[PDB]
Amino acid sequence: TNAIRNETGTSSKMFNLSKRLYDFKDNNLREIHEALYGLLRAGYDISNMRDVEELAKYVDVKKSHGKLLDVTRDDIELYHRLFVARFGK
Amino acid sequence: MDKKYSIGLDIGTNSVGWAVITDEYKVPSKKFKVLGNTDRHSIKKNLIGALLFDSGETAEATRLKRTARRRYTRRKNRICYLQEIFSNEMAKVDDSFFHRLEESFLVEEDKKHERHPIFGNIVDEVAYHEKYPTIYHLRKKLVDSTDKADLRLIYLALAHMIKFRGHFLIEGDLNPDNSDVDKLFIQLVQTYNQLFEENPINASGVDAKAILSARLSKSRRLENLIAQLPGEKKNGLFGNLIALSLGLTPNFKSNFDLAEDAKLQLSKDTYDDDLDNLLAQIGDQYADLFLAAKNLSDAILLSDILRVNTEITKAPLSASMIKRYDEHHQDLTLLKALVRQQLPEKYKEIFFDQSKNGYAGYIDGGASQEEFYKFIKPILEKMDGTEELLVKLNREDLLRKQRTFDNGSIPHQIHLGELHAILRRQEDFYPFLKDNREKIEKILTFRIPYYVGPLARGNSRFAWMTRKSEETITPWNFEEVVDKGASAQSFIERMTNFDKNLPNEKVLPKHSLLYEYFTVYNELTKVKYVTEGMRKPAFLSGEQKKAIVDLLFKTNRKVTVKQLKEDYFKKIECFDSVEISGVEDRFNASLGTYHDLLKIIKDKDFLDNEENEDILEDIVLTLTLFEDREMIEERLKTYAHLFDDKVMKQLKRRRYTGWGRLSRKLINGIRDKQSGKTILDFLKSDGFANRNFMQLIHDDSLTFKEDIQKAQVSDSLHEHIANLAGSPAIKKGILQTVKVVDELVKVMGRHKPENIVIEMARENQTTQKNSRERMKRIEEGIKELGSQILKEHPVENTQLQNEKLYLYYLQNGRDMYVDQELDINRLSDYDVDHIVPQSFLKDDSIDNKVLTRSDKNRGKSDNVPSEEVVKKMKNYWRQLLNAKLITQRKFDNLTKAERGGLSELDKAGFIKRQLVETRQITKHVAQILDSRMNTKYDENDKLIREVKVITLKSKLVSDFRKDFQFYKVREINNYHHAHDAYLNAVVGTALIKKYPKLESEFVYGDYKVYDVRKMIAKSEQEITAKYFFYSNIMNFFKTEITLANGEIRKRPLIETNGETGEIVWDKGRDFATVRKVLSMPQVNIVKKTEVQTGGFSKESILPKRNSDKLIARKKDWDPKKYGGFDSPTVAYSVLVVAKVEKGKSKKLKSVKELLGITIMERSSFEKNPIDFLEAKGYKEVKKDLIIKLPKYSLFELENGRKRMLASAGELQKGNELALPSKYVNFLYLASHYEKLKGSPEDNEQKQLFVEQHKHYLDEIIEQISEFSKRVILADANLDKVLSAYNKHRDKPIREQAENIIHLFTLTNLGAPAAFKYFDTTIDRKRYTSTKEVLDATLIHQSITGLYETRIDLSQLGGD
RNA sequence: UAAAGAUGAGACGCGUUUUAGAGCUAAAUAGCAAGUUAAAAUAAGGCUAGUCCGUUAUCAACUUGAAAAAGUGGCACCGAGUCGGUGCUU
Repeated sequence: TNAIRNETGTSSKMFNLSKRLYDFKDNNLREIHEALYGLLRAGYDISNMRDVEELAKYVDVKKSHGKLLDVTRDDIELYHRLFVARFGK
Repeated sequence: MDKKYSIGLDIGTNSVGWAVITDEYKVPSKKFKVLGNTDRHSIKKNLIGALLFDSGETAEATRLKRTARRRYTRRKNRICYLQEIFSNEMAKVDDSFFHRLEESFLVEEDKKHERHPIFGNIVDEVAYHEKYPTIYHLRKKLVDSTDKADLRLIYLALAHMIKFRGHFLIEGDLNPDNSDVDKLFIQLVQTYNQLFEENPINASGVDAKAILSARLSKSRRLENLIAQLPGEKKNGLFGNLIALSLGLTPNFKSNFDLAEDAKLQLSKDTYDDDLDNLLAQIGDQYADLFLAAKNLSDAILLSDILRVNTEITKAPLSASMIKRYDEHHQDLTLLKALVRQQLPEKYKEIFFDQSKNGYAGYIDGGASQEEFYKFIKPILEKMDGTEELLVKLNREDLLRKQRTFDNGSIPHQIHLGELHAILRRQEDFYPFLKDNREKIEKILTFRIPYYVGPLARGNSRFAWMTRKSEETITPWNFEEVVDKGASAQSFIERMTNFDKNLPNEKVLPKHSLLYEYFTVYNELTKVKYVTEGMRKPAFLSGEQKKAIVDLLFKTNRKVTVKQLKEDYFKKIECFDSVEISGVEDRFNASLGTYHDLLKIIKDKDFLDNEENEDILEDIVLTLTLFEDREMIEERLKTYAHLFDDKVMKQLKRRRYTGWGRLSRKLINGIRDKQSGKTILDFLKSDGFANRNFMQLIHDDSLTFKEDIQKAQVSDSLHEHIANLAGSPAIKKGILQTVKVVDELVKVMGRHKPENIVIEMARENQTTQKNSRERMKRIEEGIKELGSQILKEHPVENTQLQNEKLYLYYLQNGRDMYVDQELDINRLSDYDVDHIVPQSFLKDDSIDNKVLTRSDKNRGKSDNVPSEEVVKKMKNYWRQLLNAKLITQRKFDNLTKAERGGLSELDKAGFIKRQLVETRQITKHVAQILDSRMNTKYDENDKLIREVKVITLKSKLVSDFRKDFQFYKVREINNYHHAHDAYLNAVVGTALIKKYPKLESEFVYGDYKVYDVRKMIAKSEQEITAKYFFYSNIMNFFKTEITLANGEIRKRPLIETNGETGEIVWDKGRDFATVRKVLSMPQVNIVKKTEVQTGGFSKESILPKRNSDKLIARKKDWDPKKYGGFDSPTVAYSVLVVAKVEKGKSKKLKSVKELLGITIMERSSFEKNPIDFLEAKGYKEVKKDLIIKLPKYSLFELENGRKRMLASAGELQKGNELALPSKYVNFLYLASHYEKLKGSPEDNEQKQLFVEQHKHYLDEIIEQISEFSKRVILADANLDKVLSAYNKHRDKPIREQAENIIHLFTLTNLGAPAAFKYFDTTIDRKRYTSTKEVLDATLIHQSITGLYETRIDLSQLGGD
C-alpha cells in the first residue's frame, strides 16, 4: 500500500529517522519533525508530504498562527531528502 | 552449474517453508556477507529453510470498544446543548453553579469553589435531601403541583430525563397493538399455528392478561398457563417458549434430537450468538418464533414495572418508583425487628460486615441481588413470622433498588410524557420556556439513522456522509444540512457484499422470489422414481416439473413424501404404488415470499403476470436494506397507484434478513454459445441428462468456465488480501509468502524462476463429530432394519475409531462372498478386499474397501468378480441401500459386474479424480502470484507465461514418503517444513515433465482442452500417444507394478518420454542424492520478531492505595488520592550504555543494562530518545549505541549455544537436533505398531528388522546425552531419565519406542515444558537469568535468514 | 468431496473509582441510629477542528544526488555435526 498512517512499520521508520537528525546540528530540523508527528497521531494521512510544495503550504499555514518562526526555505528542501530516502517515491 | 532453478513453497497455519533447487535436484550453496564489527566477513550457507510465526486474532473487541466511545461522546454533547440554553437566565439566578457541577469529583483541597454542589450553603443541601429523597419524588412534584418552582431544580429534572432516555424499538405512540400482553400472545399462537398446521393450538377461552400478569411466582404461572390448555406437556415446545418468555431456562434438545444440551436465558449477555448457533442446526425458518417470544417478554416486564393505574396523575413511572421506595423501607424495618429479636448473635454480621454477602454486602459491598437472596434464604427459614417475606422472596420482589437491571424495557415515550407535562406547566412563569419547547423536545427525540453514518468531514475511513451547505449539524438543522438521497445511495453502494464467482455485481437477497425459484428447481431436478417396468428409475419431464411446481408449491407451504405419493399420483397421473428415490422424507426448498405477499395483497393476477418482476424486486430489496420508516415511505411512493391504502399501510411493517451468494447476471444474464439458454433454463428443462448447478459450472464442453475464468481479473496488495474470505491466519501466511518470493528473486541474480510450486497444508480438525454420526449412522441402519444384531452386540463411540472395526460393522456381521457370518474377536484375522484394483486408483475411503473372510474369494482376475452375490444378496443390497449404510455411489460401485467391464469413462474418472483441484482458495493464491510474476506483454495482447506456479493434491507427497521410505517423525525437530518444500518442488517438476497433455488440468492458465478419451489405452498390453494402461499416474516411480488379484509385473529402469525422449527419472543416483539432501545438519530457521500491541493495563479499577505502581487515570488525579489501574504492558526492550551516579559521591562508573518500555510511553520515547533516557536518570548517553530489541531476539553464546529473548526476564532454547535418517526409520518402524495397516508378511520381516537392530535405543540415549551436554545444559533431569532408563530395561519395543518419542520434548525449539516417561513425570526447568546475554553476539537476520548483520555486545561497554 | 465468510453503520441498560448526602452517646474502645439516590470519568490523550480519531490488520539493521534503467551484499569444484577448505576474479 501507499498510505502513511499510524502503523508499526511507519513508527520504526520514523524512529530510525529520529536517530539520524542528531548528526546535522547547525540547522533547525527538529520542529518540523515534531509537527509531522502531530498530524500523524491525530489520524491524518500525511502521504501528500512527498511533494515539496505541499510541505511549503503546510509550513506557511503553520506560520500564520506564529509557530515555526526559525525555519527558512533552506532547511525544508534539505528535509525533503528524507521522505524519498526512508519511504517515498 | 545451472542458471534456471525452481522454488518450492509450502504454506501452513504457523509456518511457511522454502527451498531453491536446480535441475539436478541439489541445493546450491553460496558465500554470503556479514556487516558489523566482526572480522567474520563471509560465511557459507545452503539455500533451504523455514519460517515460523504466530497467529492473529479477529477484529471484534476493537469494534465493541470503538462504538462505546462514540456513544459516550454524543451523550456529553447533549448535556452541553442543554446548559447552553439555560446559561443566560442561570447567570441571573446564580453565577457559580455550572462551575460547581464542573469539579464535583475532586478532593476538597483541590476545590476552588465551595464544596456542596447545588446550592453551596449547607442548610439548603440538607433541607433538599430531607425533603426530596430520590430524583423521582422531585419529578412527581414538578408534574403534579401548581406553584412557581426554582430554575435549578427544573434543570436537574430535565437533565435527568435527557441523559437517560430509553429504547427506540416501539415506533409511533403507545397503543394496545404493541403494549398489551394479550395481543402479543395471540401473535405468538398465530405464528405457531402458521408453522405447525398439523397440531393446532386453541386459545379461545384464554385470558393471558390475568394469568401472566399476577402477583405470583414464575413456575406457578407456567403450571396455570398449561392448566388452562387442553393437554400440553410442560416440557414440549410451546411450554418451553412460554418458559422462555417468563425468564426460565429450557432445553430444546428433546424437540429436534440435538447432540448436546443448550440453555437459553434472555437476561444474559450472550443470547444473540447462542440463538444464532441453535438456528444454524434446525434451519433459518424459525426466526419469527424466537423473536416473538422476546417482544412478549418486553410486554410482560413493562406491565410489571408500572404498578400505577392512569386517570390520577400523568407520571406513572415516578409513582411506581416511590411505591417501591416505601415498600423497601417497611420491609427493612420488619426484617431488623425479627433478626433483632430472635437471633441476637447474628445482628452484627449481617448489618456491618461488608465482606460477607449480608445486607451491607448488598448496599455497600458489590454483591448482587441473587447472592443476597441465596444468602438469607435459610436464615429466614430458621425463624418464625417470615411467611409473607418468603412469599415475596419466591416472587423475587424483596428489598429492591431503583437503579436495577430490569429497566432495559422502559420506552422513551414515558419520559417524553413527563417532560412534556413539565414544559406545559411552568411556562406561564418564565418567558423563555414559552419560546423554547419544540427545541427541547427535539433534543430528546433525536436518533441518527442507519443510512447517514458518522458525521465526519474527512478525517475518518469509516464514513460516507455528504453535505449540502456549510454549517454545524445540530439536532435542529439536520434536515436542512444533510442531503439524504445521495447518503442513502452511498449506503447501498457500500453495505452489500459482492459476488464471489463474478465481481462487478451485487448479490441477491435471500428472501427474493427468483432465488427461491432457483433453489426449488435445484431440488426437483435430482429426484428419481422407480415404477414397475422402470428398473432404471428415470428423472422427471418438463411438463411434469411444471405440474409439480404449479400444483404442489403455489398452493401449499411445505410438501412431504405423503402428499408426494398421494396427492398428485393418486389424483392425476393414476398409478398404484410408486417407489420414490431421492428425497429425505420432506423437501428442503420452499416458497416463503410468495405465500407472504400472497397473504398481504390478497390477490392472484399481479403475482402471476410475469411482467411485474423488477417492481417486486425493488420492494423486496427496499424492505431488506433499511430499517427506517420515513425512507421506506419515500422509496415506495412511485408504486402508489398499484395498491390500496390498507395494504400500503401493511407492507411497511415487514422485513427480512440475510443474503444469498449468487448474482442475477449469473442466473439469467449469460448464456452458452452452443445453447443460447440461461442457467435457470437448464434447470427447468434439459431433457436427457439433468444436471445441477455444480455440474454446469465445471463442464468443459461449454462457454461457462471460460466466461467466468476469463472474467476474473481483479489497487494495492492489502485490498486484494483484504477483500476475500478465509480464516485470517492463512492470509497472514499469504503475505509472508509473497515477501519471501521477492527476496529469493533478489538473491539469485534477478533471473525469473522456471517453476514455483505451492502446497497448502491443513490444521483445521475440531473434534470425530462424524464418528458420533457413525454410531448414529449405524443406528440409522439398524433402526431402519430392526434385525437381531445390536441386541447381541451393541455399538459405542470409543471402539469405532479403528477402521478395521468400523469396516467390520459395515457388513451387518454377514460375510460378503461367502454365505456365512462374522466373529467379533477376529478383527485381525478378517481380510480387507478391494473391488477395483490398487493399480487403477488409490481410494482409501468408505467407498472402495469391503471386508472378506479370505483374500481369494472374488476369483483370480483383476477385473470384476462373478455374479452370484448379485443374485443371492439383492434384497440385502436393497435394504442396505435404503438404510444409508452403503451410499448411492458405492451401490453404483457394487453394480459394476453387469455394464460391460471397464471402459474409457471409468479410467478417465480415475485420472480425473486424481488430478482436479476443486477448493476455492488455492486458485486465487495462484492468481496472486500469476498476477505478480508474469507482466511480459506480447503484440496481440495475449498471455506470455514465463513463470509456472503449480499446486498439487496433498496426498502425493505422503505416498512418496511411505513408498520410498523417507519417514517423518513430527516430534524430533523442525526440519520437516523444509523437506516438504523440497519434495513438493521435485514431484511437481517430474509430473509436469512426464505428461505434456496434462497442463490444462493443473496449471492455472487459459489453455485449450485435449481429448482424455483418446489419450487412454483401450487394452491392457496396448501401451507414443497412448501413455499408460494402469490408471494410477504414480506407477512409474516404482520398479514392479502390482495388481490386486495375484500378479506382479515389471517395468524398465530409465524413465523418459515417448514423443521427444528426454531423461526425466533415473533409478540409481537419485535416491542417494535425495537421501543425501535430507541428511544435512544446517537448515535455515528464522523466528519472526514482533512488537507487543494492545491495551494499556488490566481493565479493572483498583481503590486508592499508597503504592507506586498504580497508573494515573487522569493527568492531575494522583493515585495516592484517587486510585487507578494496576499493571502495564511491556512493548519492547532497549540496551543502554551510560554512566550513572554511584551514591552520595555521585561517582561516574559505566553500566550496561536492559530496559522495559511500556505502550503508554512509546511516543514520548520515539519523539526524543536522548532526552527521555537523560530524564530517566542517566548521563552522557550516545547515539549509535542505542539498540532496539523486540521479542524473540537471537543471541549467540559459545560453542553454538543460542538463546531467544522471550521477555525482559526469560530466555528460551534455540538450538536444533539434527539426527541421521537411520534413527528416524528405526523409531518410526518401532513405535507405530497400532496403526500398521499392512499385510503381515513383510511387516513380520520388519519385526525381524527391529529384532536385529535393538541397540539403537542405547545409541539414541548417547545422542541425547551429548547434545544435552552441549547446548541444553541441564543435569539432574538428565541423570533422572538415565536412572529411569535403567529401571525399565525389559519391556518390549511397542512401549519403549513410545517413551523415547516422549523423551524428545527435552530438546525442542520453544518453551521449556514438562513431559511423562512410562511412570515418572519429569518436571520442567526454567531460565530466570539474563546475565550471560550481555557478553554474546547479537544476530540480526532478514526474513529468509541469508543476509545477516552481527553486533558484538562484548566490546561495547568500555572506551 | 467443493460453497457462510470476513468487514462496516444506530441506542438502551447495568458494572467500577472519588466527592456530597451535618452520625450520635459514653485515650484504646463499647452501645445505638442510618442504609436504595445524585454530579463527574469510562482507556493517558491528538490537532490543516469534526456532533472526528485512539486495543484489529501492519513491523530485521544502514541510506541527502538522475525510472515497472537503478535503493545497499562476485562466481565454480572437494568436503560435512549447525558449516569448513581450495582454486580463478576482485
